Amino acid sequence: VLENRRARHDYEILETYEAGIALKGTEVKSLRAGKVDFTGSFARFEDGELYLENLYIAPVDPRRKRKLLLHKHELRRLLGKVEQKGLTLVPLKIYFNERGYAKVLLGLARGK
Ligand SMILES: [K+]
Repeated sequence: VLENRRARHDYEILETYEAGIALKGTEVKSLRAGKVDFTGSFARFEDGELYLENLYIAPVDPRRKRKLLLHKHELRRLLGKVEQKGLTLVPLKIYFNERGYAKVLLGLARGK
């Protein structure tokens, strides 16, 4: 389990959400090795899809924008809360579930 220690220590975390991550190439192997950097990463909607931006996965652009996969119920919870004054949707942790799906726990963060 890869954790964003900075987010937890410097921000107050409000609601959280879980999503899958669409990985490409060797990205999956790098994540298993724990070669990730959360610095400056955030999630934002673009053309009907939620994307995780600026997440670094050590060696394809190591910081390419990656599509997040949301189930309808989670999308419904999120819609309308992403763009709110002073809040940022940030990745809190990345892990793989039993079936091998890469997952990211997102949280609305407010300046602490
Ligand atoms: K800190």
